[PDB]
Formats: sequence, C-alpha cells, structure tokens
Amino acid sequence: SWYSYPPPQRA
Amino acid sequence: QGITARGSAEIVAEFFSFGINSILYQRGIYPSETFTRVQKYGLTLLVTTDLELIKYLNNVVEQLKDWLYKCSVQKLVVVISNIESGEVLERWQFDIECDKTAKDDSAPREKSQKAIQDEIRSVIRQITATVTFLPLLEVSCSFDLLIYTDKDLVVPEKWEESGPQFITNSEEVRLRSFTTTIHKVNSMVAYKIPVND
Amino acid sequence: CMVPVVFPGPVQEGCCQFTCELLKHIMYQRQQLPLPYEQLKHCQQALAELESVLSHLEDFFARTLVPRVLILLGGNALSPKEFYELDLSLLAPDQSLSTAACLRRLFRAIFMADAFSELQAPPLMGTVVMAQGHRNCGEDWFRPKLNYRVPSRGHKLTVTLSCGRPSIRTTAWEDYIWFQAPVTFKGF
Repeated sequence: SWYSYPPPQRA
Repeated sequence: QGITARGSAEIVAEFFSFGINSILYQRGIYPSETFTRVQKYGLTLLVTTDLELIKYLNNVVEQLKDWLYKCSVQKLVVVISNIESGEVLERWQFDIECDKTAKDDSAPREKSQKAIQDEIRSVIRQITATVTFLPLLEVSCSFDLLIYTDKDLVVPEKWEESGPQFITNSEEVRLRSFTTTIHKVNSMVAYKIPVND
Repeated sequence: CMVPVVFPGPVQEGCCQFTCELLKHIMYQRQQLPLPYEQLKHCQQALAELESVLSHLEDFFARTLVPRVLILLGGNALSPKEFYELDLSLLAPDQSLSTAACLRRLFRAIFMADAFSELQAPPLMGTVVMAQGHRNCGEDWFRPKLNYRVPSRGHKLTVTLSCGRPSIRTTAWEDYIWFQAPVTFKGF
C-alpha cells in the first residue's frame, strides 16, 4: 500500500 | 570497483535526495535563498540549507536506502499541493525496478560510475527542462512524500497510511530513466490540466 | 529529428521570444552554461556576450520577418559540430493566445521529442546564431551571407512552428537571405 512521511510543518 | 546491491541502493537513495532538492527548488516550494549551489554528477545543483528539511530528507533517504536494498519500495512520489485546499497540482512519480538476483551476485557488476553518472545527469537536466513547460504554481504550495510497498507489515510506524493522492484531471509526461544494472528508476511528472492554455 | 508545434490558434514579439528562449535552453542543455541563463542572472563576461546576441536578435526581429533561425555549435557556421533549426516560415506574418502559453507548447513538444538526450558531456564550443531576414531590412550588426548553405552534417533538431493556416506562395521567402552574428558565444 501507500505510505506517507510528512515534511516539517512551516510557520 | 563495479556495482553491488548495496552500492546501487546508495546511488539511488542519493539520487532521490538530489532529485527532491531539485524539484523543491525549481518548483518554488521553498524560497530560492534557502538553497545553495553544489557540485554533483558533474554539474551544479541546488540543495537545501533549511535545517528541518535537511533532517527530514536525511531520514527519508536513509529509509529508502534500506528499502531499496531489500527491494521493498516500488514508487516514490512527490506530491505538490495547494496549502489552503489540499488540491494536488503536480505529482512527480519515480518507479523503481529491482534485480532481486543481485543478492546472489559473486562479483560487482560491470558498469562504470561515469556511465551511471552520465545517465543521472541526463535525467537531472530533464527535470530542469520542465520549468519551460509546466503550468505555473500560482498559489502557495507544500509537498509530501509517498512510497509504495508490497511489504506493509515492516513499514516503520513513523510512516503513515496514505492514499495515492492522484490529480483528478491531469497531463503527464515521461522522463528519461537510469539504471545501475541492479535498480532502474523511471521518472515522470503529472500536473493538473490548465484552466486555459 | 523533426518537431512540429502547431499552435491551436494564430500567433512577432512572440517569435523573437521563441528564438531567444530556445537559444537559452540549448545553451544550458548542451552544457555551454552551468545553470539556466535566468538562474545565472542572480562568468559574468560570457553572460554579457549572450546578452549581446539576445539583444541584437531583438533589433533584427524589429526590422524583419524571420522565417528560419540556425543555432550552430563548434566547428564553423558552414561546417558545425552540431546545429539546431527553428523554422518559423508557416506562422502568420487576431492572436488570442499569449506568448507564455506558446512558449510552453513549444517547450513541451521538444521535451516529448526527447531532444538533448546525449549521454556524453560535450566540450565548451563556440555558438553561431544565424537567421534569415529580408535583403532590404537594413540590419547592421548581423552580417549578410548571400552564399550561405545550410550544413549537411551535424543536424540535431528542427522545430517547425505553424498555426493551422492553409496556403502560402511557393516563392514566399524569395527576397530573404541569411544573416550571421559577427560574434561567437563561447561555452563556459
């Protein structure tokens, strides 16, 4: 299946 | 020296690192001043100086390295989205083909680093060429990285279950591929069909 | 290889831009420039030389219709290592589509044709720019080359632009002659 690894949040 | 299965997985993982940096730069995902010029593959490329992103990519790249070695990763996707709506606007897809036999190999495989390097450089030039026809991203965007695996049970917890995040109405163009003789990486970019020309 | 671009409508300042952006693109893709021209705009000497060709192209397109352009690398103009042609002869000498939109159609077409697919890196080379224009147009920087003959080896690509029009004369570009940049752009 598909998996995601989210980048750092930005301000 | 030649190519071993581990040598190849390093080449590819490292390619993705440089590939991602070039997409994030050329598509304006981070400001151009958060990037610096370096030499790689015989040309000049842009890589981030943003500390969070450096850390993030090091973590991804180390994980891809491991997965490539085990032939556990079939697709790597860079999803580019509208920060407000979450509408996917552009989606770069790398498809990875693996020689599972390379584990049985008694010798490194005969392909010059130069030869592989010429191939990668050709692919990167091509990525650069996309600026000349890709529709303008006219809203602020973020990115997300997805992978596709067959071996779901061994995916570390830090990686979250996801959809494929397709564009509803898209145009896609094929990029060149490269091969180490052990991994072959096909590339393409898709993007939303423009409102008008 | 032969690349058609057929604009879905009729397309001058445009043609100058097709030519200038194509030149820039070739220079980068064939490694005569280390980064795309516009990333370089923010070693500085070679960029003034290109600036000069580019700006002179602009004066030339102000003075005449330009049916054909040649971009010739290495060797000499009559005998280059490689060369690229932009053929504009079928374009309207009513336009609703923008230059931007046309540029990306042209550039999509060249990309899909897998132009610039050479694996081996080439050396720095001298680039000659040539273009046809009316014998009487008054051009004073590009030099007339009444006896020029398009080279028979080294062809890499032709980009042929049209926009769905039917019938122009078999003798259309009759009074048109080759002009040739008096200065060479040197790879770096």
